[PDB]
Amino acid sequence: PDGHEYIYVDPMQLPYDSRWEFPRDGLVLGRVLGSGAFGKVVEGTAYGLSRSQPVMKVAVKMLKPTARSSEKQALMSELKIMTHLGPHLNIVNLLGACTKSGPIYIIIEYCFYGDLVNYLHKNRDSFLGLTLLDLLSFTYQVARGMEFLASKNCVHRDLAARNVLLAQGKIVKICDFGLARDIMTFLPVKWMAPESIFDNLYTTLSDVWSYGILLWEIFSLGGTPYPGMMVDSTFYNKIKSGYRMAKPDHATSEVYEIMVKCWNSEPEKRPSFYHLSEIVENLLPGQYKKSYEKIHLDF
Ligand SMILES: CCN[C@@](C)(c1ccc(F)cc1)c1cnc(N2CCN(c3ncnn4cc(-c5cnn(C)c5)cc34)CC2)nc1
Repeated sequence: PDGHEYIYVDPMQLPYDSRWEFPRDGLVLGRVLGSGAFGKVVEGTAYGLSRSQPVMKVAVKMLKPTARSSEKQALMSELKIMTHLGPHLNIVNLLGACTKSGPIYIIIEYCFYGDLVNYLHKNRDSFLGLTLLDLLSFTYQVARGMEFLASKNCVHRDLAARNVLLAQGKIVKICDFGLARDIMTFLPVKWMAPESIFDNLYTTLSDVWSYGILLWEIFSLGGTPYPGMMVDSTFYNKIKSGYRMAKPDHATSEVYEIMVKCWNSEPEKRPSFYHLSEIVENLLPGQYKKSYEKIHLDF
């Protein structure tokens, strides 16, 4: 800090804009989309949330009655981050919330095709329909969305294929900001950088490590990272020594080269999400680049 005049703007301290508030009785709760020990996401129908769509399908993140304060305070914090983030094409964007007079409801875009893990398991036989160019489009859009998070000093801390969703028009959207921290329990260690596991250090650079693991998931068509390996003292010794995963079945040399850079042991030698977007842009048609900025512009 150059002087006392220059303050860090903490999103937790910022007031809640009531333009996000949506009446609880304009919301119909439908089938479960995801579930946990003390929380769940359900499908919903929102009446009067959008002028363009007076009756529009959405998804609703909510806690179970089993939840007990610790998860309740965090769900409120997850809402503060999403309100201060602003919108982006490749983020499941916040639509509204039910914060008054009862449990917290977070209302987000519904994504037609679901998570990338199950989406690729379905389309395995289609692969050799779903092409390799599709996987590169998924790879590129995640890099743009993480570039957006990093530009807002937002560390996702749980980037993976399960938290990447596919919406209408094959538009990739990153979801689940429950672990998201503004820079300065049970953990997804197989997606975590060594300095995260060992030194509790989470940066945008440790997201890049997780981006590498996500890349492996995509080009293994939904495979389990480090398959057959239990996470134990020997696993931590291999990760720390320098063990990496072998190239998956369908990735090219250029694509495996990206994972290798993402898994560099020195966090500062890993590439930026800006440079990662530039690299993947080469590996795609030029029609794609103009086709993306037109979608990004209209949004
Ligand atoms: C820490 C995380 N733990 C929790 C358990 C959590 C929850 C609430 C809490 F209060 C606390 C914790 C969690 C679990 N699961 C999600 N997911 C799932 C749902 N997913 C979707 N979002 C929007 N649309 N959408 C469409 C589909 C779909 C699927 N099949 N088909 C054809 C379509 C799936 C989605 C986004 C998020 N999130 C959170």
